Amino acid sequence: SRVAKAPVVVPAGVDVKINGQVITIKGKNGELTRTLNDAVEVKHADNTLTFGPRDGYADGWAQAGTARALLNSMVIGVTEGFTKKLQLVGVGYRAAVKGNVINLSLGFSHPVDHQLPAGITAECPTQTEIVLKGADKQVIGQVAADLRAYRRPEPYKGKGVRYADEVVRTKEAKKK
Amino acid sequence: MLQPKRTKFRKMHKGRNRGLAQGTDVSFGSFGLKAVGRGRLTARQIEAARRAMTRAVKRQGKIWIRVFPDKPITEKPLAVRMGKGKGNVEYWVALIQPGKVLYEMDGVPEELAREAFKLAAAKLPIKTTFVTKTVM
Amino acid sequence: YVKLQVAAGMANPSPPVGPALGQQGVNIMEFCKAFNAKTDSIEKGLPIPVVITVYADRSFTFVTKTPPAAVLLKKAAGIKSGSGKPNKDKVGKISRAQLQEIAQTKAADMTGADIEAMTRSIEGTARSMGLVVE
Amino acid sequence: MKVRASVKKLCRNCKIVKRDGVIRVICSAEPKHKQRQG
Amino acid sequence: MFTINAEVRKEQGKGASRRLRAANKFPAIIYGGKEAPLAIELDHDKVMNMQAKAEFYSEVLTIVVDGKEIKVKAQDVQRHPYKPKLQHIDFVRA
Amino acid sequence: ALNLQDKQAIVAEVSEVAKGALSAVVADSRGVTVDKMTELRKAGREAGVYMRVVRNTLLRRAVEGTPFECLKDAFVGPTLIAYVTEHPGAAARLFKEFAKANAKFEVKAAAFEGELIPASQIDRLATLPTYEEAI
RNA sequence: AGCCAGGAUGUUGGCUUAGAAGCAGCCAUCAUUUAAAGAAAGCGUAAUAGCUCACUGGUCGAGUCGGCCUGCGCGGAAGAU
RNA sequence: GAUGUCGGCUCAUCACAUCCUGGGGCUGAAGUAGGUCCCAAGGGUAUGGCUGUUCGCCAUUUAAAGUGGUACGCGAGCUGG
Ligand SMILES: [Mg+2]
Ligand SMILES: [Mg+2]
Ligand SMILES: [Mg+2]
Ligand SMILES: [Mg+2]
Ligand SMILES: [Mg+2]
Ligand SMILES: [Mg+2]
Ligand SMILES: [Mg+2]
Ligand SMILES: [Mg+2]
Ligand SMILES: [Mg+2]
Ligand SMILES: [Zn+2]
Repeated sequence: SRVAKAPVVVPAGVDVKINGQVITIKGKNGELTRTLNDAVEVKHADNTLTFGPRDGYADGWAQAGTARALLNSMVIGVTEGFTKKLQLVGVGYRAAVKGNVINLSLGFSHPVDHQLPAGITAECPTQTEIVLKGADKQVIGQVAADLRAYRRPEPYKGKGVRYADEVVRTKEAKKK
Repeated sequence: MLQPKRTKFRKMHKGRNRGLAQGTDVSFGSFGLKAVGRGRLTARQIEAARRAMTRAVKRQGKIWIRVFPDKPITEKPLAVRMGKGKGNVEYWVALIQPGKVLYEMDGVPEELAREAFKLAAAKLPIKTTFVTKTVM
Repeated sequence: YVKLQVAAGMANPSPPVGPALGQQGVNIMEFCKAFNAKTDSIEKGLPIPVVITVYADRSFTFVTKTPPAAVLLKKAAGIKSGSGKPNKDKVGKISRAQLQEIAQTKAADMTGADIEAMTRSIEGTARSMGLVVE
Repeated sequence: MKVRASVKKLCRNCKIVKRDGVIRVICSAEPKHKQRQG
Repeated sequence: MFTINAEVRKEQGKGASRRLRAANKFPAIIYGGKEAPLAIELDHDKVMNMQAKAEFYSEVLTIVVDGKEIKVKAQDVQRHPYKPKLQHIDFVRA
Repeated sequence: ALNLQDKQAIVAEVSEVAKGALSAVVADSRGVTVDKMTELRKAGREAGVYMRVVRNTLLRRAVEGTPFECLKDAFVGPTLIAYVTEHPGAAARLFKEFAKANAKFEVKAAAFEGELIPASQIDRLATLPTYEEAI
């Protein structure tokens, strides 16, 4: 509603293709496509995208808000781009990229090889740091969650795959 | 625990509990806890609630109990057949009709009386509402 | 960087100042004699507060502050220890002339603009320790 | 997880959420505060 | 100055009064003086918000019965046994 | 919470001290500890300067009654006023040393003679000496 | 609502304790500079530090907050061929 | 004008309020091991001493030695303490 009523500014060099409910947003960083919920009426006009409810649909404003939010991060995606930074904490924990595969040593018997999806790229500036880069905000978010999942930050020493912006609360072990 | 000091008779007919209450106004304090339901309050429930509200106000202010458990309740023990006389009195109840002001309070701020009454209400078998004193 | 309250002519024992400031990285014999050389003008039997400023090279510079408000009210009323339950138990008495004496000394550390502003700030320290204004 | 008929906010960081027809108390400050109505 | 709007009652009794309350209205009476008592009907929400103000029970109120204005004072109130509602009001001619 | 009575009181107090004073200084004070502020409040009361942080909407109201009605465009961002009631100058110099010594903030705009002074030309009320200098 | 900034001084309030410095407890709970800042709502330290809130200035720009009377739903809801 | 009673044997079948194994949240969960709760009924779930015993106590096992319903399952199937 307050989100839906806020227009998304499509910059110069960004192509917007609307075929009914299907929206393709082309830019310098890539091309993303989304199908908007039937309750959303998306209007182009000028250098902006405006979202609003469709008559006869109950949750129209809730839907238009989501649609807006999604198309804004799509525009930011195909331009600026997204960056997720993870950092490995604990003895022996190491990582490296070999093309589209993140090899991870995380205290297991077998090393973990994580295959990356289409659009997400990774590079290791250190043996203990992973930097993800992509256009789709959901996919970069998904991949960063899956990498964290291998060894979620333990609460006794903070060991494991953590987000760079992560506040890992630690606690003392039982007394005696 | 409330109970009559003496009684004309030991045992009482079951009776019925129809009608609306008498004594539906905050008549002594500033705040009251009114019954919205119909039912029997037992002397132990009356005490459980009185204890809960008293702790809550840290034994400051004044509390009134507008109900008295004057009805004797009998019960037949286990492994006893029907008949062979009316059972023995085991506990005492106060019949409650919708509208009865059960407890009154003053000498404490509204916010505290409300909390103290929330705590007492949890010990009672009938639905209650918070009530304030009125000008007529 | 640590804050402490050491005596006018006493600075060296282990229980009050010893491993409290020594754990950071401050010289135990250099500060103890440089503090008592400057606080020599300060009267005997009066705790004087001092703030320590330490750098990366273990070096130190200190600025001496005026005696505390709860400290000067004890010698003005004639008491060694305060009341366990303030405003419930009275332990002494201080006049309006004694209130302005503590305030004129504390003027270097006080936030107040006028004499009446600094005096009311000492009035509050007296009430919270059991001492009554008489 | 605490499963009970009466679910409430236990601190300021507690938040009441309804996930798939089930009232829940999700809390950012204390894991002990995590509740599901049931 | 409290102003109450009222209509004269076209009906009386248990049946008719219960019908009023079901219709978010309530019966009331105006009595006192040489004049005959006047059975009236009041809007529940309007009088309920008024009577919340302490002044309602002390001040002289005006009841507007079909154009005519009646100066009264709240004599007695019959409240609902447990809900924050009004059953009846006795207005005395002031 | 500030009521309207309270806001009308604050406009009155800063309208009275508007007429009386000679030189007024409007500056930013964001990201500065209270230790440094109580230190500029001591060096302000000494120099016969009135120091205050007033709501910019409430300032555009006290300043509408003339002559500071050109200090309007300086009521955007955090605003602190330095009203010199005793001897013109004092603050415009007290602030310049506080700004350079603390590095935080920039000092918005100054006012004297019922005229606007830009952020670059605040050297005019900074080089002015005493009253008390003509003898 | 979010985001920027501050959240000070006397003072480490007094008593107690090896220490209690808003933050084991007990008692008091004022006063100053103030835009505002409890002699302190929680976590943290051996005690300090450090992190945040109550409160207030800025930004933003139009609504926002939660009690009352009520209709219909939700959880509470485990059993044997 | 008759619906054979307790326990054992043999043979089972369902419920889940789960004893083990499986998944999972909190823990006053360092690990190992526990405590508590949620999901789950697929399979699996001692032999003996004493007593008619069911139970229970005891010995030694086991991943575990589940709780209940089935005319307190089962005598035109057996036993008869
Ligand atoms: Mg789910
Ligand atoms: Mg009838
Ligand atoms: Mg037969
Ligand atoms: Mg189950
Ligand atoms: Mg339990
Ligand atoms: Mg089974
Ligand atoms: Mg076992
Ligand atoms: Mg049988
Ligand atoms: Mg046979
Ligand atoms: Zn919580």
